[PDB]
Amino acid sequence: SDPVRQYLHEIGQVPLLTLEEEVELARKVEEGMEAIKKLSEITGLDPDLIREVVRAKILGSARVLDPKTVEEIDQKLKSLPKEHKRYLHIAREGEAARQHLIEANLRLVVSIAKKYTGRGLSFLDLIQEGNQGLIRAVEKFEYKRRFKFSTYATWWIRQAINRAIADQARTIRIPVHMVETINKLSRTARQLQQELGREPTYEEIAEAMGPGWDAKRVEETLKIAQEPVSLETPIGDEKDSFYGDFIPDEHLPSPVDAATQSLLSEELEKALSKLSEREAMVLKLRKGLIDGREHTLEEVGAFFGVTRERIRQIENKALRKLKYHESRTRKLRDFL
Amino acid sequence: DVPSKIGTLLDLSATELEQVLYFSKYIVLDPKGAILNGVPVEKRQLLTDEEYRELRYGKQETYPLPPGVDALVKDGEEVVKGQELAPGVVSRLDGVALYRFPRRVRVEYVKEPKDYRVQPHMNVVVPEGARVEAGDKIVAAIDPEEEVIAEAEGVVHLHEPASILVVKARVYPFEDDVEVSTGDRVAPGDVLADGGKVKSDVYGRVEVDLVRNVVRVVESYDIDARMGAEAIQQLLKELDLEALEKELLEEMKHPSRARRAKARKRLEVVRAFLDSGNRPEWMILEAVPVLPPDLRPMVQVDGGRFATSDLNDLYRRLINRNNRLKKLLAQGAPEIIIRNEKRMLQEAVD
DNA sequence: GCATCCGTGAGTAGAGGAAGCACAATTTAACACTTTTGTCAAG
DNA sequence: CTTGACAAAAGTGTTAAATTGTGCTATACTGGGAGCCGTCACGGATGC
Repeated sequence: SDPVRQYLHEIGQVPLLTLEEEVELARKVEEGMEAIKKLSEITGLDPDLIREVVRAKILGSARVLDPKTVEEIDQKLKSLPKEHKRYLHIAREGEAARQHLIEANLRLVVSIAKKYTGRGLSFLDLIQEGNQGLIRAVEKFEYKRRFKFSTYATWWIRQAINRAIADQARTIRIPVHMVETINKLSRTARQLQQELGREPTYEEIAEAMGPGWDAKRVEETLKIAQEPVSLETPIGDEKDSFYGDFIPDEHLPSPVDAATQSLLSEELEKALSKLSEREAMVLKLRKGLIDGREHTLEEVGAFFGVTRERIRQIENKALRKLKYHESRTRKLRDFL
Repeated sequence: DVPSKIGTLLDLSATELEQVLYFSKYIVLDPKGAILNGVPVEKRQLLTDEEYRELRYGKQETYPLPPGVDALVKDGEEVVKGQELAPGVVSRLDGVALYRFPRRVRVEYVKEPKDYRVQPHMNVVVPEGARVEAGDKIVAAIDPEEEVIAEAEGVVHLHEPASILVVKARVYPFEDDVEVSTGDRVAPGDVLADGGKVKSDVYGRVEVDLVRNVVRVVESYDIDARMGAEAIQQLLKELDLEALEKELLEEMKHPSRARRAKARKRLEVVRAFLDSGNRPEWMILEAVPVLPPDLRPMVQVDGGRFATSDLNDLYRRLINRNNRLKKLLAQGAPEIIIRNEKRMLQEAVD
């Protein structure tokens, strides 16, 4: 039932490494990485391609590039003479060592991840994001420096967890640099609050933040940092009323607005009948009543074969006739 | 939904279905000639985590020696269950004994038992009982200032191992290049090295030791057992509904009332699938539909605040976990990390 | 025969309700300049 | 209905400055934390 307890039971089956065990695996991984590079130089293949082929054999057939070419490339590696076959064995043992080194340090990420709960991600999500940092640390670790593994891996495990919080904890994503500004702004207001005995104003916050900050910038940053509210949140004690029941829809036109649009079109059509055949047709093209989009004076000219300036005077004349009829009927002013 | 439609078709209990779906037990899809506890393994058999590793990887255990004391067992000696390796601890299984980290190396020069102390940052490069010519490295080190080299020719002896590893395998000495590499799987009769001179006699995983220039085959099988909904989907695709219907009709003639009632309930689900034209494997999702955005809106209220529906947060969780699983698979992550991600993905869909 | 699991329980109305930093990639805004498009005066 | 204009509104590179995306940090650190009974009562269906 409990996924957290199942994971803790599984990682407890891998015993912690000793100092001698830790050093040997790190040396094998470092030597294994070096042997793959030489093989690519000798064989003329892509180093990233060789590592995948070596990694696939170690992991076995239980993992879903097509396998038809994996086995063919493996024959190429094995067809080298003994002088070159040693690099293949060193590469194989290195990848096996890398798998063992990762699995033995799964308790380290758990102890770190427990200090980041309550910040928008679940405990199992923090653990899986910290496991990615542990994988990166194995790649970059150097055992010549005589430092222990947990000294270096702790930097990479914390970074992965912290970055994942800044990228997944908000419905409306906020960039990493802006997230850091919001966190710094909250620390400052907390310190001033315990010093002034009351909530600070935006002018005190801006002065403590430093140069480049005024009260207007403080208010805009606080407005950005607001999280949306759920449509399904209840109000009251009884559970039959929710936020979404009080929010009108303002995108679809109302029945009243749909009817006045059609009433206006019908009255506009009857006015245009008083015009001539071309005077009305030119007016509709220019205003965009037929296709929905207006057409240039030249575009109307090309439709009828006439010049640009001809359209301007005939289009203007039709307007004068419409204004003259309009003043004698007052059937069109209410729609305005 | 009781009773489960998947469980009825596959003849699986409710508790057995939960153990496979949520990554708690394996199910066998291809035994590959594996024997467990002297009993051959059959299909549709549920394996625990300990059982699966024993079949797939083999038996081995490491016994930590107390500091200072010396092992009574030579390196590469076959031992038996109950045989005491150290004066304080005993072996719990039979197999080959191996030295892990010899703290002191003793060389018998030819002219002379000199003793060298080995640090955790130093590794021995020569095997036990090796005739090492003058100038050849005996113990390697990070800094050549502390490195130990051979003053004269002699035989190297290893002493004071940190721990003893006992593994059930077969050891094949060789002289020329080997035909296999670490991580390969072999069957009896397969060539190992020396152009067919050395051949394996048992199934197992092969690892090649370059210091001891021997080949070890850890006794294990290439068994096909899987967990999760991907294993359940495999079983549902192989069902022959016509063949299952004829078997259930024969059980319908049993004298027992209980047998006839159980066969009727299984037949009702089978009949529904045959007549409708649906496929049983469509009950496992491969692509998840997404609701249109206007039915799960994100709207700005009159005051400037935003309002959103719960479905958006449930979709975001699934997408985040789906993307992380892809990156973990491309990085060659270990099976413990991968299994955790897959269990989280199933729960996100639920 | 009994232990375990699962879905069901009237209607309308109201009225409150916690890291930094360095640096590379990418997006945006500013600014000119070229081209297109109306007006005006003829005619 | 057609020419010559005429400035204007709009379109088109060019570029510096905001803005955003990403990698990295070497003393040693290696299995969570909140719950916590007027626990609702009764019928139906399933599995022993």
